Amino acid sequence: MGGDRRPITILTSDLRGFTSTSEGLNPEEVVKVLNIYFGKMADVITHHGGTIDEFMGDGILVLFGAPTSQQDDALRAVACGVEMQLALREVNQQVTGLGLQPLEMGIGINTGEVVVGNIGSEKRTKYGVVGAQVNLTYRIESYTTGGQIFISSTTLEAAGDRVHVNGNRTVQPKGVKDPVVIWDVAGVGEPYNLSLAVEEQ
Amino acid sequence: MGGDRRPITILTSDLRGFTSTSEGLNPEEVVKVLNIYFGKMADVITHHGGTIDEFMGDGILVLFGAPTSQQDDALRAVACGVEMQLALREVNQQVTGLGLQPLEMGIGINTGEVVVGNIGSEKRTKYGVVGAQVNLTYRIESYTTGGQIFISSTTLEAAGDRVHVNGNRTVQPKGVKDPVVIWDVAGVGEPYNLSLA
Repeated sequence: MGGDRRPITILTSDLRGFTSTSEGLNPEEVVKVLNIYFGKMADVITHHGGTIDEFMGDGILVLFGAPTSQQDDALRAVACGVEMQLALREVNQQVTGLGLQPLEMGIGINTGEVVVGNIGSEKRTKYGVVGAQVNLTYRIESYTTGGQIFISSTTLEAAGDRVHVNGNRTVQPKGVKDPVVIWDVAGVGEPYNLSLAVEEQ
Repeated sequence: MGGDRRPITILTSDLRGFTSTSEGLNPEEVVKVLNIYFGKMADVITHHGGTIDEFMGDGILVLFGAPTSQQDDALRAVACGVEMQLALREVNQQVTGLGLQPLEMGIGINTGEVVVGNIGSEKRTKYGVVGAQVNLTYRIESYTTGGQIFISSTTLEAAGDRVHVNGNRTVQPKGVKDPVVIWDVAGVGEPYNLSLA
């Protein structure tokens, strides 16, 4: 980029304890499960116009607002989060019939000012993101258990009331100045109508 | 489509306090500083046969043992760490020559079995390393302050006597049940003869 500081919405996912239990698997099985997961997530991210910034062991870092931004960056991110979780049921049917146990995934989303641009060397430049707001997203993701999406207050305000919420948690990770409230996502309303649990008729 | 489980030495570095300091810089300055630092670190790493796995907003993952191994990767990893700290003095001449605060860097090194393989998308897939022992090296490094290299004892045992150590510390990082002993590296002996203070 050469360097810009701007509001974006950052999403990060991780596979709640797959690090640990992968130690039991043959190396081809670890790689296969991970490719099935990554391939499937990459489909949902792309459908929602996110930028896969990086694949990090069993984690994914995604940007909405960089290289290009829109008015609904935060909405698209939340909708992407919910559909990522729902796409995991599918990957879990496959992983499960490979004879392996299902994956569980946690997701954190934060919206804020970050530095974006091309970071790296000669033979290896990387489109990168730097700042406190990046780290806070990882930290938010950390409170999550399997199947959950936690989002900060700035992502909820930025996304709007089409984001449906079960409730909040107030946290303060190591070296954070004041507590942050994070929001437990249930689903997104019109025009997405994506839900983690079905509204029972 | 798959890969291999094998013992490798993994090195990770971090620009201590930089995320926080970057929040005061102009964005052209943040990118330039990263690029000066990565440019030179990549030089040092390449000179030592390290494989650069990833670059992060203030960070490097390096591997000694993937996709090519040999038995004293571990000493060469520690030597590389020592040269990285020393090379930071040149990046700082340029960084401070722009009137900008000097970087400090911490580094963690660990030796263990990981899974390595080709991983990610159906399209632009990178070379990846997975396992607890990757995460351990990031834990090890989180205890570092500017100018300091911390190594696991498996790394010190693989590398041997030519790693000179300032002293020991035993930590219990969360998640992992047993405490790891970590070593404060002062320098390395023949043939590198590189020292940190």
